[PDB]
Amino acid sequence: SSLQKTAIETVNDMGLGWNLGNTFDCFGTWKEIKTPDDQITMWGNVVPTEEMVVTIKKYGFNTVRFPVTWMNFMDDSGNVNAEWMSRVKEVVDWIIKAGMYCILNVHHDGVSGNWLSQGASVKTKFVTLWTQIANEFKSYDDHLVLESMNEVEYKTGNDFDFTTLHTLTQAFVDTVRGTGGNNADRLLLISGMNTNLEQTCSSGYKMPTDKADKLAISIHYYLPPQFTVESDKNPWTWTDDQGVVHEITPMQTWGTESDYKEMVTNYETMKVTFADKGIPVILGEVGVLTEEQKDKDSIREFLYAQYSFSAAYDGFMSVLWDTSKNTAGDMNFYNRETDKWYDEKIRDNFVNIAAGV
Ligand SMILES: [Cl-]
Ligand SMILES: [Mg+2]
Repeated sequence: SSLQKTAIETVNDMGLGWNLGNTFDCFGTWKEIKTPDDQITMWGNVVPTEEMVVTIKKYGFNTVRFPVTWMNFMDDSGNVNAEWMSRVKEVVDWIIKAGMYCILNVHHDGVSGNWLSQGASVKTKFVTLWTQIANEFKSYDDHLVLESMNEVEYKTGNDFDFTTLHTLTQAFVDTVRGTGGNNADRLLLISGMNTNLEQTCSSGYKMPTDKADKLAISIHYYLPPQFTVESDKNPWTWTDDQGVVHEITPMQTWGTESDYKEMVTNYETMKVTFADKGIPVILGEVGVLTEEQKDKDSIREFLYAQYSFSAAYDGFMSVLWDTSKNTAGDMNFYNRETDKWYDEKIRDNFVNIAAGV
C-alpha cells in the first residue's frame, strides 16, 4: 500500500489543533535565563508533564502546536544548548507517542527587536538553527510537522518585502529537505507574511519551492482584530502631533450577518489562493481574549463558526491559541493542569465538530 499522504491529505488527517501556549515560547530580558525551566515558567505556566500536553486529545484534538523560542539557548554562533534541545524533544515525543501530530516552530525569535526580525542578513544563523532542529528530528515520521517561523513582518519602505521572506522560507525548506531521512517528505508549514491573511493571499506573496510538494501555508486568524485581540479595559490608541489621543474602538460581540459573510469571504480567498492549488492552509492560531469584556456567547459562536468552516473546507485546519490560566496568559480555554475547560460549551462544540456532529 501507499506509505505517503499528500499535503492536503495530511492537513485533513491533522483534525483539530491546540497550542501549548506561553510555555516553551516565553521570553523577556528581565529574566536571566540560565536553565530551560527559567524560560518555560517565566510567564506563569508550570513545567509541563506528559499528561498536561496530551490529555487534550480526548476532547477531539489530533494536533498539538508546540511553540518554541530558541534564542536564549543559542550560543554566539547559533549552536543550541543540548539540554534545551533534549527538553524540546521530550515534549515532541509525548505528542507523537499519543498518536497526535506535533507542529514544532521557531516562535518569538522573529518578534521586532529579536534576531530573526533582522531579515535576510541573518539567513546564516537561521540555517544553522534549522540544521540542528532538522537533524535532531530527521528520523521522525510524518506526524511531526516543522514550521519555518511564527509571525515575522519584513518591509522595504511601506511595501511588504516578500523577497526577504521567501529567501528565509526557501532557506528553511532547502535546509530541512537537504538533511534527508524523513525530512525529505514530511509536511513543512511555511509562514505567511506576518501570518496575515490579506498579505499572504496577495499577488506579491512568494511561496518557496519544494521538490516534494509537501508544503502548507500558515495564516493566523485574529479577524476582526478589534474583537479577537484588542483589550476592552485598555483599548488601543493613537496620538496625533498635538497630543490628541484617539481610542480605536474594541468590539465585544461577534455574529452579525456581515460578520459571517466576512468570514466566508476570508475562507474563499484562502481556498482559491492555496487549497485549490494543492497547498493546505493551517490556521495555526485562532483565539479571543478571555479576561476582558468579550461577550461569552460571542466567543463561543466565533470559535464554533471558525472551526466549522475549517471542517467544511478541504485542506484546512484550525489551531487554538490557549495559555491555560489567567496568571499565565490572556486567552484561556483548557486548563491543562486541572483538565477542566473554562467554558463547557466551547469544549462540547470541539467534541462535536471532531466527531462530525
Ligand atoms: Cl497637526
Ligand atoms: Mg478537514
